[PDB]
Amino acid sequence: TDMIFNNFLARLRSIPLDEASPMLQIQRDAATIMQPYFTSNGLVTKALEHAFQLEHIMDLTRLRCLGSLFSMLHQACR
Amino acid sequence: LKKLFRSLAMTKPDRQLIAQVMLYSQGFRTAEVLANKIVPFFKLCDEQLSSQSHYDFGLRALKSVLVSAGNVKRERIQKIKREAENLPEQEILIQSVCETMVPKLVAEDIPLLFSLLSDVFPGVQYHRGEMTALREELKKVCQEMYLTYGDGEEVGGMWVEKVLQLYQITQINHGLMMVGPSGSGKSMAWRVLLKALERLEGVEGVAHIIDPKAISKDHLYGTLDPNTR
Amino acid sequence: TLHTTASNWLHLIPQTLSHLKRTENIKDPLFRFFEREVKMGAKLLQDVRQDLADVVQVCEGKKKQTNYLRTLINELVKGILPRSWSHYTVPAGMTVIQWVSDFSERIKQLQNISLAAASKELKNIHVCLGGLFVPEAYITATRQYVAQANSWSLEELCLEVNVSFGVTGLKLQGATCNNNKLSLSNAISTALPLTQLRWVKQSVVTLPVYLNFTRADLIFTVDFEIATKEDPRSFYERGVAVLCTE
Amino acid sequence: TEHPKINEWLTLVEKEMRVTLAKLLAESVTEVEIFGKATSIDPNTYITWIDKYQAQLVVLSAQIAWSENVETALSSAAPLHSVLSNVEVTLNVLADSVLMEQPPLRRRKLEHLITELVHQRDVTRSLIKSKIDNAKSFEWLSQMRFYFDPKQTDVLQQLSIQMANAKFNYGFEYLGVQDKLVQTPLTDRCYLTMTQALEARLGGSPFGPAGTGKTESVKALGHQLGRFVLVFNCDE
Ligand SMILES: Nc1ncnc2c1ncn2[C@@H]1O[C@H](COP(=O)(O)OP(=O)(O)OP(=O)(O)O)[C@@H](O)[C@H]1O
Ligand SMILES: Nc1ncnc2c1ncn2[C@@H]1O[C@H](COP(=O)(O)OP(=O)(O)O)[C@@H](O)[C@H]1O
Ligand SMILES: [Mg+2]
Ligand SMILES: [Mg+2]
Repeated sequence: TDMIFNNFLARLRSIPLDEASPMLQIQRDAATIMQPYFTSNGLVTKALEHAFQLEHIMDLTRLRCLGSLFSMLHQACR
Repeated sequence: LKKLFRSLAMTKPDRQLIAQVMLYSQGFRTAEVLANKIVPFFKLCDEQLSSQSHYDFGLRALKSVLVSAGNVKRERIQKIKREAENLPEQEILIQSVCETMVPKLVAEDIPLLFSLLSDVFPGVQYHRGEMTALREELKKVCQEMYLTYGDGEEVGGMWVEKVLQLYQITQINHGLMMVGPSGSGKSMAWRVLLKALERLEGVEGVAHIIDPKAISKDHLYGTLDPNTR
Repeated sequence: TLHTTASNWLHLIPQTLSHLKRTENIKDPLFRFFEREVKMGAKLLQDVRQDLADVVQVCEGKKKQTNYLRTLINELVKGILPRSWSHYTVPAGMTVIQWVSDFSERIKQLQNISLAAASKELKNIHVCLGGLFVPEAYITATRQYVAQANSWSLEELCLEVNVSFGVTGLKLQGATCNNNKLSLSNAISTALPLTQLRWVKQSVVTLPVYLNFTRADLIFTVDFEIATKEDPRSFYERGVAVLCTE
Repeated sequence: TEHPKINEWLTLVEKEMRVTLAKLLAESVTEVEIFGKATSIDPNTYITWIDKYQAQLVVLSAQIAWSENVETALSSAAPLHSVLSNVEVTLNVLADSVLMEQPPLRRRKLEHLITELVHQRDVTRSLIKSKIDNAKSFEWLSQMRFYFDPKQTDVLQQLSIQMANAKFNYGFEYLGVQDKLVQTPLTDRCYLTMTQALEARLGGSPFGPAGTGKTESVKALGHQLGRFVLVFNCDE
């Protein structure tokens, strides 16, 4: 999960959302402020570990949860 | 049809005789001892390891192990002649068994396999490594496409080790299955392996990705028209 | 309604299935086989108890039916063994009652195994054979344990059976033994009180040991002494054999 | 140069490779008889012979020499011990040669010869263990025995492959190096059953679980008889 967090943070710091730039600078600042929560255990990993025993409708997969999270954070930067 | 064919029941092949004669033909001073230690070893691993759907320890696996053992013995002989006579044949078989069985094993079965190896071959040991150029190219590609690289005990250590095991399987094998739960790094693993092999050996890599269940079998292999052949 | 009767039998069922201890660092082959077998038995027990509790809640209580629960209830009412629980060999499709009885006996045996392991002492525990998930693995672990204990070769060990680890639940078929001497009998099956499995490096009638009456799953092979007037060809023609469960 | 039709000159090529393999096998088995008349053999001239002939030809010539020698011994236990000692010293020189470093093609030929000579050694040891006097005993008739007749007017019909009540002719198809199979007793039983079925002009249907040796034993029998074996992967 920290590997996936590192991939998301790297792809946020580089490759700006528009297909240096002000948007890239905003992405870098957002990654800098979200780094402490993603790194180590932090909020996200403990949240996942608790949410695995909560009952869901569809079977829960950590990559589905993190894909939702990453898309929502890209929307926050936008 | 049944009266037009003569049936023979093949269920139990002499694995011990097969291994002994084949190791003797490959060239091994202790061929009989190696066979008598390698066939009951596969029998032991058949039961005492955990039961999985992707596990197999049959005659195909045994023959793959023996052929790879002959190949690595020949390459070690070439290396020593570069730098013969008495050679660690038990270490050669251990290297072949590890290189062929270890990637297949679940994480809870590697200590069991190594305990069985220490039981059968006392002076066995192991030697894994010496892939520095491929490791450096893997690190370069992983840094290129926003992936994390590990040294074995770092964060990406298990993933990089599995990539190297995949490379070994591609080298000494014919067809491959990357079995794992959804989100285990299989696609990234083989993609960075293909790119790193392209960077090392210069030969361009082409990958065709086919989903066999998104199309019918007739669209996957082909059809014969019933009217005209 | 069939639901009330199903709920009554359903409440009757799990009184023979309560809990299993999961029991873990030893290189003994016997302990290794026993720990993998007890972990798979604990997983099976948890699955079965969860299924039974789910059907109890859905029938004698308030719970919406799912597709899995509908399939399970249909299989339970039909009386066929559900495929979700058949994780070991069952003789020719036994009924749910027989399967539950056999499973409860196996769980009692595993509880005894866990008690003995907690107290190694696993060398001298008298252990059955039909109640094990994989008796072939038990015999292989037997051979490995004796080979490691005496420190000679595993591939050159013969088996001598005297009526050394205690195996119970075995039953002959068509013959009986009188002081390690087989005798032809007209009885269907004669029980075996005590069997020990000694290992020696190097007219004897050799017999199969099947898993059940189906004679489809051969486990291992025993050797016995013949009576003075009987014949090994007569034994082979009559098809005398040993079963792990009868 | 005359430029016939492509199928015509391909048919000529096929017939030419068949007669070429027949002539090469004839001169090869002459060389093997010359070599194996003596007890001790020279590794240098043996290795030159290995490099001289093709892989299927050297394997089959060794088979012919062993079969003829053991049949001569059975016709007449001293000569049977002599042929066992000859097989054993051939195993010794083969083992020395494979322990020494060889080019890959020679190494493959040596591996095939070692497998075949191990099978011959085991059969001759069993034939010693049983008390066999005459050559008509079924304990010898069961084995696959090879007969070479140099007086045959046809080069393609010079070799006759025999089993227990089964006469076969070598197809003389160029097979490459292939891969010899370790002669399991199960493989010998398969050879007996399949040759009985072929003598009865039936088919052959080995069956069993996967990874047992069915397809490979069928292909090995086909390559032993020198036929072109095509494996078809059937489906619906
Ligand atoms: N070394 C790595 N470092 C960082 N992130 C990684 C690494 N390897 C994989 N990932 C991330 O893991 C995600 C999972 O995708 P991946 O292609 O690895 O899945 P998979 O194993 O092929 O799964 P599936 O069976 O669902 O196809 C990728 O999108 C990527 O972001
Ligand atoms: N007598 C033998 N000697 C050497 N190898 C053998 C022998 N019999 C089987 N094998 C090996 O065992 C494997 C079995 O595969 P195969 O026989 O093709 O599968 P199947 O017959 O079940 O379709 C093959 O790789 C083959 O090389
Ligand atoms: Mg993928
Ligand atoms: Mg096949």
